[PDB]
Amino acid sequence: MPAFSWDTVPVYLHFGSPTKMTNEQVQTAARLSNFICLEKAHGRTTDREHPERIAAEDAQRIKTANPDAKVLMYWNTLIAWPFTSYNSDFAETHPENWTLRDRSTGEPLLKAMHGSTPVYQYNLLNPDVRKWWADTIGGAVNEFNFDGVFMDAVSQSKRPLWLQKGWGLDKADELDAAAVDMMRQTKAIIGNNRLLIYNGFRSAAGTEFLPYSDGAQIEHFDQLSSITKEDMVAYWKMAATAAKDNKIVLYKAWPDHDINWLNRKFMSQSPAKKEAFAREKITYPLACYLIGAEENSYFCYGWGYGIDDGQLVDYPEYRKPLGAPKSRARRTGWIFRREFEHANVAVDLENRKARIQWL
Repeated sequence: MPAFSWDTVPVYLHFGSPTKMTNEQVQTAARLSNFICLEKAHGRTTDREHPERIAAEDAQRIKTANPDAKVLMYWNTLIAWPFTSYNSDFAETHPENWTLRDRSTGEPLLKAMHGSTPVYQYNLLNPDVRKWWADTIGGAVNEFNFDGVFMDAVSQSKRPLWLQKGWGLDKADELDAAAVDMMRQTKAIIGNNRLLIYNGFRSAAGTEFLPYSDGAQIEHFDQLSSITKEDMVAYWKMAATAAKDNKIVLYKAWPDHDINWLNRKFMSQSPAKKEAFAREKITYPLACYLIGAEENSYFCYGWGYGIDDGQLVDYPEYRKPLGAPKSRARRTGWIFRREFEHANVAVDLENRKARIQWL
């Protein structure tokens, strides 16, 4: 478990840089956070053959600057992102039944094309694939001395199109059992001194995987598919349930609805303008996180997952004294309030207004 403290807002970072990080980037990440994940294509420009080695070197540099930092390696439940050497030419260098394929034609069902390189998807119903998956990421975690795995896309195998065209319409529950088997085999390799965090809670997955893992991410915290006050309350409920089991919950927050790396109008503004916007809009998502925050929960804030997408910004809210919560949040209508040793928090979910009173 990462060192957790209520002294200030617990910050989680989740980003990737195509090039090996600069000394300044490493230093900035290390002072902001004790809990970091490097993304799927980190270092792909610096070492296109073995970018996992660049992620490893940058993880070690971060921990040289912050010995308390835990750094997770990215790995995807379903998608063989062809960035690391492990997934290069995946469908071509393994048996036909290791790849997800159209049941009528036998041609691979792809997540995407990266340039001219196909992005294949694993046949999660093949036990040899599940073993290889756990052996591969577990081996990499141990070899490079990462502190755990960020297990992405735990439920994306159940997308209707893959069930109709690939798995068979009757496989959804078997796919859940496949994911569970994958986490169990991975935990057996990376151990209980390391972390398995899966993505994640979605108001199409929930807490059902927590018995086999160490925590989960809320990727759409007030964003995309989950943008209502009812979705917020549901996430707080899942997070409180997770906290009872001593599990980690990572909140990926966003400046406002539609403010993300896919919004072209926003992403075209100057870096100075984007940061100023994000600085001014952190109060509402941060307040929402504080309403439901429990021990071992973390806050991640930005408009994207690139290293320049707002996560390495020094937000003043991260250095003000917070202190332990005095009680769980209380509710009056759609107004939630909570007291911390050094702050009072209030959010109006119906009107999307919030106030953090720093004492």
